[PDB]
Amino acid sequence: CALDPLSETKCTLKSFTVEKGIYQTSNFRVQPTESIVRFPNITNLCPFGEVFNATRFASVYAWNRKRISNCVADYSVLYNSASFSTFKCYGVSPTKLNDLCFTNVYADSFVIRGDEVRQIAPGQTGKIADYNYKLPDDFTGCVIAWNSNNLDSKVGGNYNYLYRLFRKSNLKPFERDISTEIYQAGSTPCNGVEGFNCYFPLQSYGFQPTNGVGYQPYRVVVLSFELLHAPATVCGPKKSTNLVKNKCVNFNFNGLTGTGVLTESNKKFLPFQQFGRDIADTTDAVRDPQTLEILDITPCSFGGVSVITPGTNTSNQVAVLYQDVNCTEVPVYSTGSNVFQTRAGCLIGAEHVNNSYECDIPIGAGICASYQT
Amino acid sequence: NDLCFTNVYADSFVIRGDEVRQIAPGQTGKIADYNYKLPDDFTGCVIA
Amino acid sequence: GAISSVLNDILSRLDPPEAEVQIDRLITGRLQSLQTYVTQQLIRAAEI
Amino acid sequence: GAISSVLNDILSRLDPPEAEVQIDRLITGRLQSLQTYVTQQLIRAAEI
Amino acid sequence: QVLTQTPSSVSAAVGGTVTINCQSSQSVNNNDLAWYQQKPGQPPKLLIYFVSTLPSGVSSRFKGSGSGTQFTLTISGVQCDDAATYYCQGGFGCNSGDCTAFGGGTEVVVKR
Amino acid sequence: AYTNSFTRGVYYPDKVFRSSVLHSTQDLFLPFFSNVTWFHAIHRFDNPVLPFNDGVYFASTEKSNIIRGWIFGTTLDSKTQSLLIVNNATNVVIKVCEFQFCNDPFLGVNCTFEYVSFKNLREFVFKNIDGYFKIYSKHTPINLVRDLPQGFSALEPLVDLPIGINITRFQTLLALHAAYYVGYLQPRTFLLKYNENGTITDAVD
Amino acid sequence: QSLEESGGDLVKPGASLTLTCTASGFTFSRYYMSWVRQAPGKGLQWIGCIDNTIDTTYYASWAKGRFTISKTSSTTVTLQMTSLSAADTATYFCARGMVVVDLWGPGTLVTVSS
Ligand SMILES: *[C@@H]1O[C@H](CO)[C@@H](O)[C@H](O)[C@H]1NC(C)=O
Ligand SMILES: *[C@@H]1O[C@H](CO)[C@@H](O)[C@H](O)[C@H]1NC(C)=O
Ligand SMILES: *[C@@H]1O[C@H](CO)[C@@H](O)[C@H](O)[C@H]1NC(C)=O
Ligand SMILES: *[C@@H]1O[C@H](CO)[C@@H](O)[C@H](O)[C@H]1NC(C)=O
Ligand SMILES: *[C@@H]1O[C@H](CO)[C@@H](O)[C@H](O)[C@H]1NC(C)=O
Ligand SMILES: *[C@@H]1O[C@H](CO)[C@@H](O)[C@H](O)[C@H]1NC(C)=O
Ligand SMILES: *[C@@H]1O[C@H](CO)[C@@H](O)[C@H](O)[C@H]1NC(C)=O
Repeated sequence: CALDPLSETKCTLKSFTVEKGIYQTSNFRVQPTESIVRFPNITNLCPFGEVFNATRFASVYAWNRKRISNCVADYSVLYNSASFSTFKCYGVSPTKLNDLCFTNVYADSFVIRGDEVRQIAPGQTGKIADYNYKLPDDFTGCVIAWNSNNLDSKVGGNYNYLYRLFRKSNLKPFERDISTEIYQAGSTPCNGVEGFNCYFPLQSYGFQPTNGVGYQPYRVVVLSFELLHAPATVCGPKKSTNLVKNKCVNFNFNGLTGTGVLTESNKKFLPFQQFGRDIADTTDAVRDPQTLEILDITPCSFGGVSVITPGTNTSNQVAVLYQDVNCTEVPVYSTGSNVFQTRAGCLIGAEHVNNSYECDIPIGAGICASYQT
Repeated sequence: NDLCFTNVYADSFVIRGDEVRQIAPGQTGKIADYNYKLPDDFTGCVIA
Repeated sequence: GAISSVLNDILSRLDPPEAEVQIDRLITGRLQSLQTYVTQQLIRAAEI
Repeated sequence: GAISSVLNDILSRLDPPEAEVQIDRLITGRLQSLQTYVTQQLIRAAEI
Repeated sequence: QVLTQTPSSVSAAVGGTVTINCQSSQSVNNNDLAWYQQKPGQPPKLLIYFVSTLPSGVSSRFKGSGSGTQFTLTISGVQCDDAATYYCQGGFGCNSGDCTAFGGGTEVVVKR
Repeated sequence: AYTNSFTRGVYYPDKVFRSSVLHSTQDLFLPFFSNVTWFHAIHRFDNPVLPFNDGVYFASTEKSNIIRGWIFGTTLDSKTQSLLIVNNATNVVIKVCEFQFCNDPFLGVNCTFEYVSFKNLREFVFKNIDGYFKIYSKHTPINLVRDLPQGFSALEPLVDLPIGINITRFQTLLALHAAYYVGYLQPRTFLLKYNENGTITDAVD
Repeated sequence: QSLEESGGDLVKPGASLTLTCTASGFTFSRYYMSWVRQAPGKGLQWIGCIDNTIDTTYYASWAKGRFTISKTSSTTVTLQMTSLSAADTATYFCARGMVVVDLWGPGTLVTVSS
């Protein structure tokens, strides 16, 4: 199937004999030549360590929240460590977080008990999920839970952290309620402090070291990320390499992680705008982080490949046609002696004739090729 | 008022004041262990 | 219904365990869109 | 393939995540039905 | 998996400070060492857990040091009522070296 | 006294550059052709407290820069943490500390976060979305002293400081030894018209 | 909060025996539990433990397959023994907790003799 263009035409046609004509066999896309990675240069070391290693984190209802910016996003060091019993990131995977790099990070920590770890997840129902903290049904982030018996739990009752046993309504995602106001049920007659069907919504948690796994201190830190439209300030420990211009390349500009060729851009970006887009919402520009310049991401050259041959009954000689590609970037065919260029594309294997004849194999753009002495 | 059940059983008896906690599920005592024992999976309301 | 509408944010940042299903959802949607486009274009080409 | 054909009945009896997934199945089915309707109408309108 | 109580026997005075060494063959799981004082004829009572954290309702005389493989207990003083064998309860990353283990006894005598 | 804000109040929804693109964005903007509260500061005349209501469009035209600060808090009277803005010649001051202020606080001629950065019309839009306090600006010159003229100058974002404190009330600071307009934002879809340079030359609501 | 054991008696070697510790004031569905033995002239050693989700799997290596632990109801947990030997004579305490324990029962001795 890939010995030569005639073999490819035979395979695609599913026949050992190929009639005279032009048959599309494959698509020729110029493969990337190298890899380039650019983002802000070693801005600062991230305090991610202080998120998990801090002495204390707040309760479930009044959960703390730290914001990560001007950081190095060293993620997989946390994944590799075996101390983290639960690391089921729902929106993403923790082994590839260093590859990408995001606009901002929220590292909010709240200690729930044991089996209630599964209660926090996109689209879950329970006590914590309804009354203390609900994660959005469309969640893109990690959940980093581990046993924390050695510090949080204490004998005789660890009542530091609390939770809302009764709430009048459900919880909107990422909403923190610290009202702690007495709630009435049934006929709601308790306008005072204490009354029938009237009790404090916050009953203290109980953690004892003599407790089972399902009812154990399980400290949880759930990182959250947002899609990259604004410039990204937290990006992982990746090696930055020199960019290339006018050369097709795999690029990772601030997490774009796409392929293409970077021509010079005559469009002027206003200083606040970072990224670019086309009429049809595809990336068509990018501001390189290190050097604040604009370089249009025109796509890597591609186009159909058509084998232009007479019948196998006539001859086994073929002439390929790289459609819509300038002949310079074709080599990235064995018969390189003669190369022709036309609006249809690089026509390799056929030699131009100044004379004109009736069309036999229609190439396109008003030129037709035939097999002739 | 928003839940439905196949059947409901009403069990009436007389106990003194301090024996009310015995009728509470997951409790021990003379009344709970020898007079009227309740399942730990009890789904209902106790009235006194 | 996929977490992202760009391939690269799915292929990166996800492990195949769930990247398979996310990519499958996106493939189904885009194949439905392309099928709609080619059917509409076939009707329009019959008209033309 | 959904739980029920009535959207309101899916909204009830279901917590919102399962509501999302079952309603997504129902939207896929009804959108397929509507695409079939508009495609058959495009073909029948080409015939007319 | 067996934890060695070195020395097996310890002698100390009322006003004399008490130290003991409990070595674990393998690393413990996230600082899960415990210590219990076993008076004769009765099950042991908790005195120190998670190496150094003090339970509620115990005297302020037991302090623990060490982590990983080596750990130690230090008691400031004895009121003659702490004559009991101490067992260092070694929690392990379970399914490796059993699931948890108990060491040998270490009773403290007071000379009067 | 009220006023008719013709078209102004349109800003760049996001830092994405689009060239010759009519990108319709649904976002909390200023509705077109809406009545606006007119306020006075000369002559006496003082400044009252106005609600926030998911964003306020503040357009103050000044000669000697009488406007000197902003207040954004649910209580803004030392009861709870409240955003505090003071614009000074030396630098720009943004605090969150609790301060007690009178009903008419005049200027002579715990803190959680901090930041340091009629020919004149300084347009501004303050909004709180996703816990983000976004500030925009525009300093286009105007030659009509009576009222803001017809036209369109877009607003460029300045600072995206994530305060994290809910804002429901709004107050302005002045100087004593000068009108200002206050609008409101509500969810309305628009159709921004981008230019070849990358500026939104026109828009329709 | 108290625990009490039962089932200690003289039994010939090679015969099965049932032990049981009962919880008073609390149910064996929140607080961790453990099963331990102490020979009269030998150190203390643990055998089995189960609470909350199925946790019976954790057993002593020397215990092997002749040791099983199961909770018949919420407040009582029973212990089943097989292949009794003279080296199995010890005092049986119902521990409360895997790595940390609060209080145990008085302890019922199970001597094995023929
Ligand atoms: C390092 O980082 C700074 C960040 O401002 C960047 O501008 C600069 O080019 C980088 N310099 C070197 C020597 O890598
Ligand atoms: C906490 O500190 C320890 C010190 O040994 C270190 O190994 C660990 O990585 C730190 N944790 C985090 C999350 O940085
Ligand atoms: C097959 O090739 C021969 C070459 O001589 C040509 O003359 C002939 O017309 C071809 N057959 C058909 C059916 O076109
Ligand atoms: C490259 O070929 C294309 C047609 O494929 C043509 O438009 C273009 O001018 C060529 N470039 C040069 C530099 O001749
Ligand atoms: C064909 O004519 C062109 C135009 O005059 C000339 O450049 C070329 O040399 C001629 N011959 C061939 C073989 O292309
Ligand atoms: C609001 O603005 C409209 C603009 O047409 C005006 O008719 C209306 O009277 C204004 N509301 C007032 C003055 O309260
Ligand atoms: C863009 O701005 C430049 C520089 O002020 C100006 O010359 C040009 O006319 C503007 N408009 C376009 C469409 O390029």
